[PDB]
Amino acid sequence: TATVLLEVPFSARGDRIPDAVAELRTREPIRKVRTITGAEAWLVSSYALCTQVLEDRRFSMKETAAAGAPRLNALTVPPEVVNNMGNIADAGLRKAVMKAITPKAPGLEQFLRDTANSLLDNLITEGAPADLRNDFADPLATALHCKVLGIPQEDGPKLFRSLSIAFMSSADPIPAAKINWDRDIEYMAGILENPNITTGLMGELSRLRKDPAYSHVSDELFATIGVTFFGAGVISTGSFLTTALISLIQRPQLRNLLHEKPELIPAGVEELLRINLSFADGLPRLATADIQVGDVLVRKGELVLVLLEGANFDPEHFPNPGSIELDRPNPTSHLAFGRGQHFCPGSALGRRHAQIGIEALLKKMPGVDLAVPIDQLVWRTRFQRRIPERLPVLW
Ligand code: HEM
Ligand SMILES: O=C(NCc1ccncc1)c1cn(-c2ccccc2)nc1-c1ccncc1
Repeated sequence: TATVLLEVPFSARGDRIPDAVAELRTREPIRKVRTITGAEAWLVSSYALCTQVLEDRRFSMKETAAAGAPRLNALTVPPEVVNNMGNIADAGLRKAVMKAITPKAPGLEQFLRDTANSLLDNLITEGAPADLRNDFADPLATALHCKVLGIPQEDGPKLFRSLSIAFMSSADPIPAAKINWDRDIEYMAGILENPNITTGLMGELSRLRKDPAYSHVSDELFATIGVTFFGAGVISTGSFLTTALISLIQRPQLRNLLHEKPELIPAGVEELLRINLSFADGLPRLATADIQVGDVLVRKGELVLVLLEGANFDPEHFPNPGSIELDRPNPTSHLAFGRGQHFCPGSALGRRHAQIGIEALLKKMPGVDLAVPIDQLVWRTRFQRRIPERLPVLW
């Protein structure tokens, strides 16, 4: 019987990779698929071809926003914001933004530890079961990014609640995404006018905004940096930590090893990054030229999707790809933070968030385990991340 073109994404589950991925990688490491909008796209699933695409700027992020382009999903931001980092660089702000979001600031790591330990103490006092997403990982992500941005901790929860819509992966425009975007922009604009905001990213942007060398950088861009970096950082670190905790809980031998030898946690987090399924869709790019990728000539104007778990579970680059092995010779060569022009600017902060969160969890709850059968986790659909709605644990 005739069938329709293969549809992406394959599965919203973040606890297992579908067998189809390895089948595609072996047989058709670049092949045509249909996205949720009805558009056709090239899905790339081998390490070699994923890295080729991400290292060639003629596969353009900014052009994915063009009117009439084949789309992975609907925009939840204004089209100019797709080029956010390019706008930050053109404004002379890239070095200052990067420096502000490093985990190297004095007292930042101790703040993370204190916050993690307080969250865990509250869960222990309340008694099992505990929800490690809603009452540990996501609050830790939110508190971290309020600190990094320099904004009041009490404003975190409301900003966080915008994100279950802001990072939807939808076939159609989302009215609530515009409401939340506009409200979050007003908030960050007020922060830039708030005299008591003098630390972190927003404190630095506030100063530069009044410096004559930035006098024609737009107030809209300054506010956009705050919204985009809070939102991307919080959704990415919260979702990554949550699904890493699942992979750790399902490996009691590894859990016990990292509990016994916490100095191995950075290597453990790097493997947890490699095997992480938090990105629900391939990374989108639009070809600006005719470019050969494997056996396919991609034509100008076509959509390409870079499947991160295709690359990261490729046995030709990571032998025994499904096994967490702390002594690989190429441990940071995974694509969990992307590659090339748009490599994640928060990579160091995301690493340290997960490292400290796990260190604290294993000390407080060394017997941590799922409180429900793993198939009972509820995986969020039509979202740019894969996450369980709740993560119930005991200890
Ligand atoms: C474990 C945590 C994180 C993961 C797994 C992650 C993942 C990624 C990936 C894969 C990309 C590349 C997207 C592409 O090329 O299309 C990216 C870009 C980006 N990330 Fe992260 N990220 C994390 C944490 C953060 C944090 C903490 C921040 C900010 C505080 C952040 C802000 C951004 C921004 C703004 C971009 C866009 C860069 C550009 O367009 O050039 N991310 N991230
Ligand atoms: O969807 C978002 N990014 C993924 C994307 C993928 C392909 N094409 C466009 C965008 C996104 C959503 N928000 C947002 C935040 C608060 C309220 C409403 C929306 N911010 C961003 C964002 C973060 C960092 N850099 C740029 C954009």
